[PDB]
Amino acid sequence: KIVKYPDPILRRRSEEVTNFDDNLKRVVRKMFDIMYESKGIGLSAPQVNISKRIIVWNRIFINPSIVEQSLVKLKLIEGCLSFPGIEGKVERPSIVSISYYDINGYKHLKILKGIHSRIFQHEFDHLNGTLFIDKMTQVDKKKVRPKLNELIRD
Ligand SMILES: CCCC[C@@H](CNNC[C@H](CCCC)C(=O)N[C@@H](CCCCN)C(=O)Nc1ccccc1)C(=O)N[C@@H](CCCCN)C(=O)Nc1ccccc1
Ligand SMILES: CCCC[C@H](CN(O)C=O)C(=O)O
Ligand SMILES: [Co+2]
Repeated sequence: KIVKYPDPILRRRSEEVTNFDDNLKRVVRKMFDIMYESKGIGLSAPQVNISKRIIVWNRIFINPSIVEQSLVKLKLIEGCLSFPGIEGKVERPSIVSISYYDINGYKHLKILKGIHSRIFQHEFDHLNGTLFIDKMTQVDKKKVRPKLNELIRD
């Protein structure tokens, strides 16, 4: 199961992974399993109730950072596994420059674009307690407000 807004776990700052061992491997496999089951394109650890800096998608990014971006930004409609039935436009840089660690603890530097850039940014935010509604266009926010209220109500 995936945790839903407005659960407060989603609002915490996830903690850096320090042990790149067997627990980590198990946690990451669990994340993939849950992701495949939910037919998600990606998943962050907080969304399965683990407050650790881990993101996966269909590879693995541990303790990621985003450290630069294109001038070009665009709005794309996003959904989020933590917000059933909710969609809206989010403006983000087209291209981002990132760093992260792999399952063995080696550091990697990468530039992401297109779809990977988008997914990565959305998931990265989860690790910081930031949710896509926080960054949604004012118009789409309003359109989705009644539905957010209902999510809060249950
Ligand atoms: C209804 C207005 C659509 C406005 C469009 C704005 N610019 N879209 C450009 C993107 C290019 C991908 C960005 C890296 C595009 O061409 N999107 C296609 C779907 C691409 C599928 C990739 N597996 C799209 O929205 N096509 C479409 C077809 C028919 C009607 C409406 C839209 C947009 O935000 N599309 C959304 C999908 C909307 C789902 C339909 N209910 C989108 O591409 N979001 C998204 C992209 C990448 C990661 C996460 C989310
Ligand atoms: C725009 C990112 C989509 C990721 C979302 C899952 N999710 O909320 C990841 O954080 C999905 O697969 O639909
Ligand atoms: Co999400």
